[PDB]
Amino acid sequence: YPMSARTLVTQEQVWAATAKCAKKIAADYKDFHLTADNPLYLLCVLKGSFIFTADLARFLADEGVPVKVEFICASMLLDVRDSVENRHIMLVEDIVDSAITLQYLMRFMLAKKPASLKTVVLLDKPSGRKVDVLVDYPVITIPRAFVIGYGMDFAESYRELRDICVLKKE
Amino acid sequence: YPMSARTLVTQEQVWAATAKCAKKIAADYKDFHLTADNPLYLLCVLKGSFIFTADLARFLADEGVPVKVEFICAVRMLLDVRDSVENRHIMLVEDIVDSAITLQYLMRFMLAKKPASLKTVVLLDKPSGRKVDVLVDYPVITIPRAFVIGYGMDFAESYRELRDICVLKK
Ligand SMILES: Nc1nc2c(ncn2[C@@H]2O[C@H](COP(=O)(O)O)[C@@H](O)[C@H]2O)c(=O)[nH]1
Ligand SMILES: Nc1nc2c(ncn2[C@@H]2O[C@H](COP(=O)(O)O)[C@@H](O)[C@H]2O)c(=O)[nH]1
Repeated sequence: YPMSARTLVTQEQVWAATAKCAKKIAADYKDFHLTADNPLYLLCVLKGSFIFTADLARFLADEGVPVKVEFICASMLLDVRDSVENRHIMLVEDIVDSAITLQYLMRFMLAKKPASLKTVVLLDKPSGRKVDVLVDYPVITIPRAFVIGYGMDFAESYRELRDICVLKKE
Repeated sequence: YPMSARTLVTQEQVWAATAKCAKKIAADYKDFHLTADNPLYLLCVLKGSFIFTADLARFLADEGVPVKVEFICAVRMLLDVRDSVENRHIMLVEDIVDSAITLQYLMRFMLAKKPASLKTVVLLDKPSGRKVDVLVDYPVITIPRAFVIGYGMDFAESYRELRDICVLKK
């Protein structure tokens, strides 16, 4: 990958951590009795979370967790199509840094009165925090650095790369 | 994988056919000398094509085809995307084309914005359903008009998470 100073996490490693996190989710939701009529709603935060969402959805299928998928866009612009009142919802994020974005989305989904709200994030950068939020499922915790790949971009480019890379200094 | 479904195509087989299509796309666009600044734009038609887009994007990366990604949900989010495609190379990405009313509607809408080029890639083409005449440039798989679920496609919003493409019987 020519623009990458270094591979931070390979595709294989992202998949192995996401599979384990999917088994955790399943275990945490077992007492909720989820079915097709009362599923886990994955709320995909566009653009960057689209790859993680596609792959996490399939790992959750491996664990028998029934899902429905919604697409949201703030940086609102695209809201849920399905009512999520009385539903179990999960915000799906690629990367959280200051958490200002996530905090807004959380507050905003909460006032739709869902049964529960949880957050899953592929890459958490907790040393970046400017506000205080609950990240229920931070799959991988990493230091501050600007990353690209696996849905995350630099100036709209590089979302297609399979591995997560730290962008070359320029 | 619900009781009323049968496997049409497995995840592995979708992946092999898409890798091959990505190779053909890379050869087709070779003389356009695509770069990060002048890339192939994938216009993901939500919701059903989200997984196909996440996977195809990564097969395009394997081929060195630089991409950028946009999402269509078919006023304001459609308008936005349309307003930025002038003299860009765009590819509409669809799960299934049947009557082609949808695809035609989306093609005309994008063409009005005058892209440098427009092509369409379609995971499952159902040419026997056609009500209008459109060019489908990259039909990955061709099928009769069955009802399909899985691999990002739903019934009543369920089953998008399944890894394989299944058909539901009558
Ligand atoms: N591509 C990329 N995006 C980042 C990175 N760190 C933060 N983000 C994105 O930047 C935005 C701001 O994040 P926030 O400060 O609110 O947590 C979010 O859309 C987030 O996903 C990064 O390292 N790489
Ligand atoms: N889930 C699912 N959607 C279908 C199927 N057949 C057509 N569609 C829906 O209808 C759209 C295409 O319709 P058209 O306008 O071409 O007749 C597809 O993008 C898809 O959303 C199918 O077998 N399964």
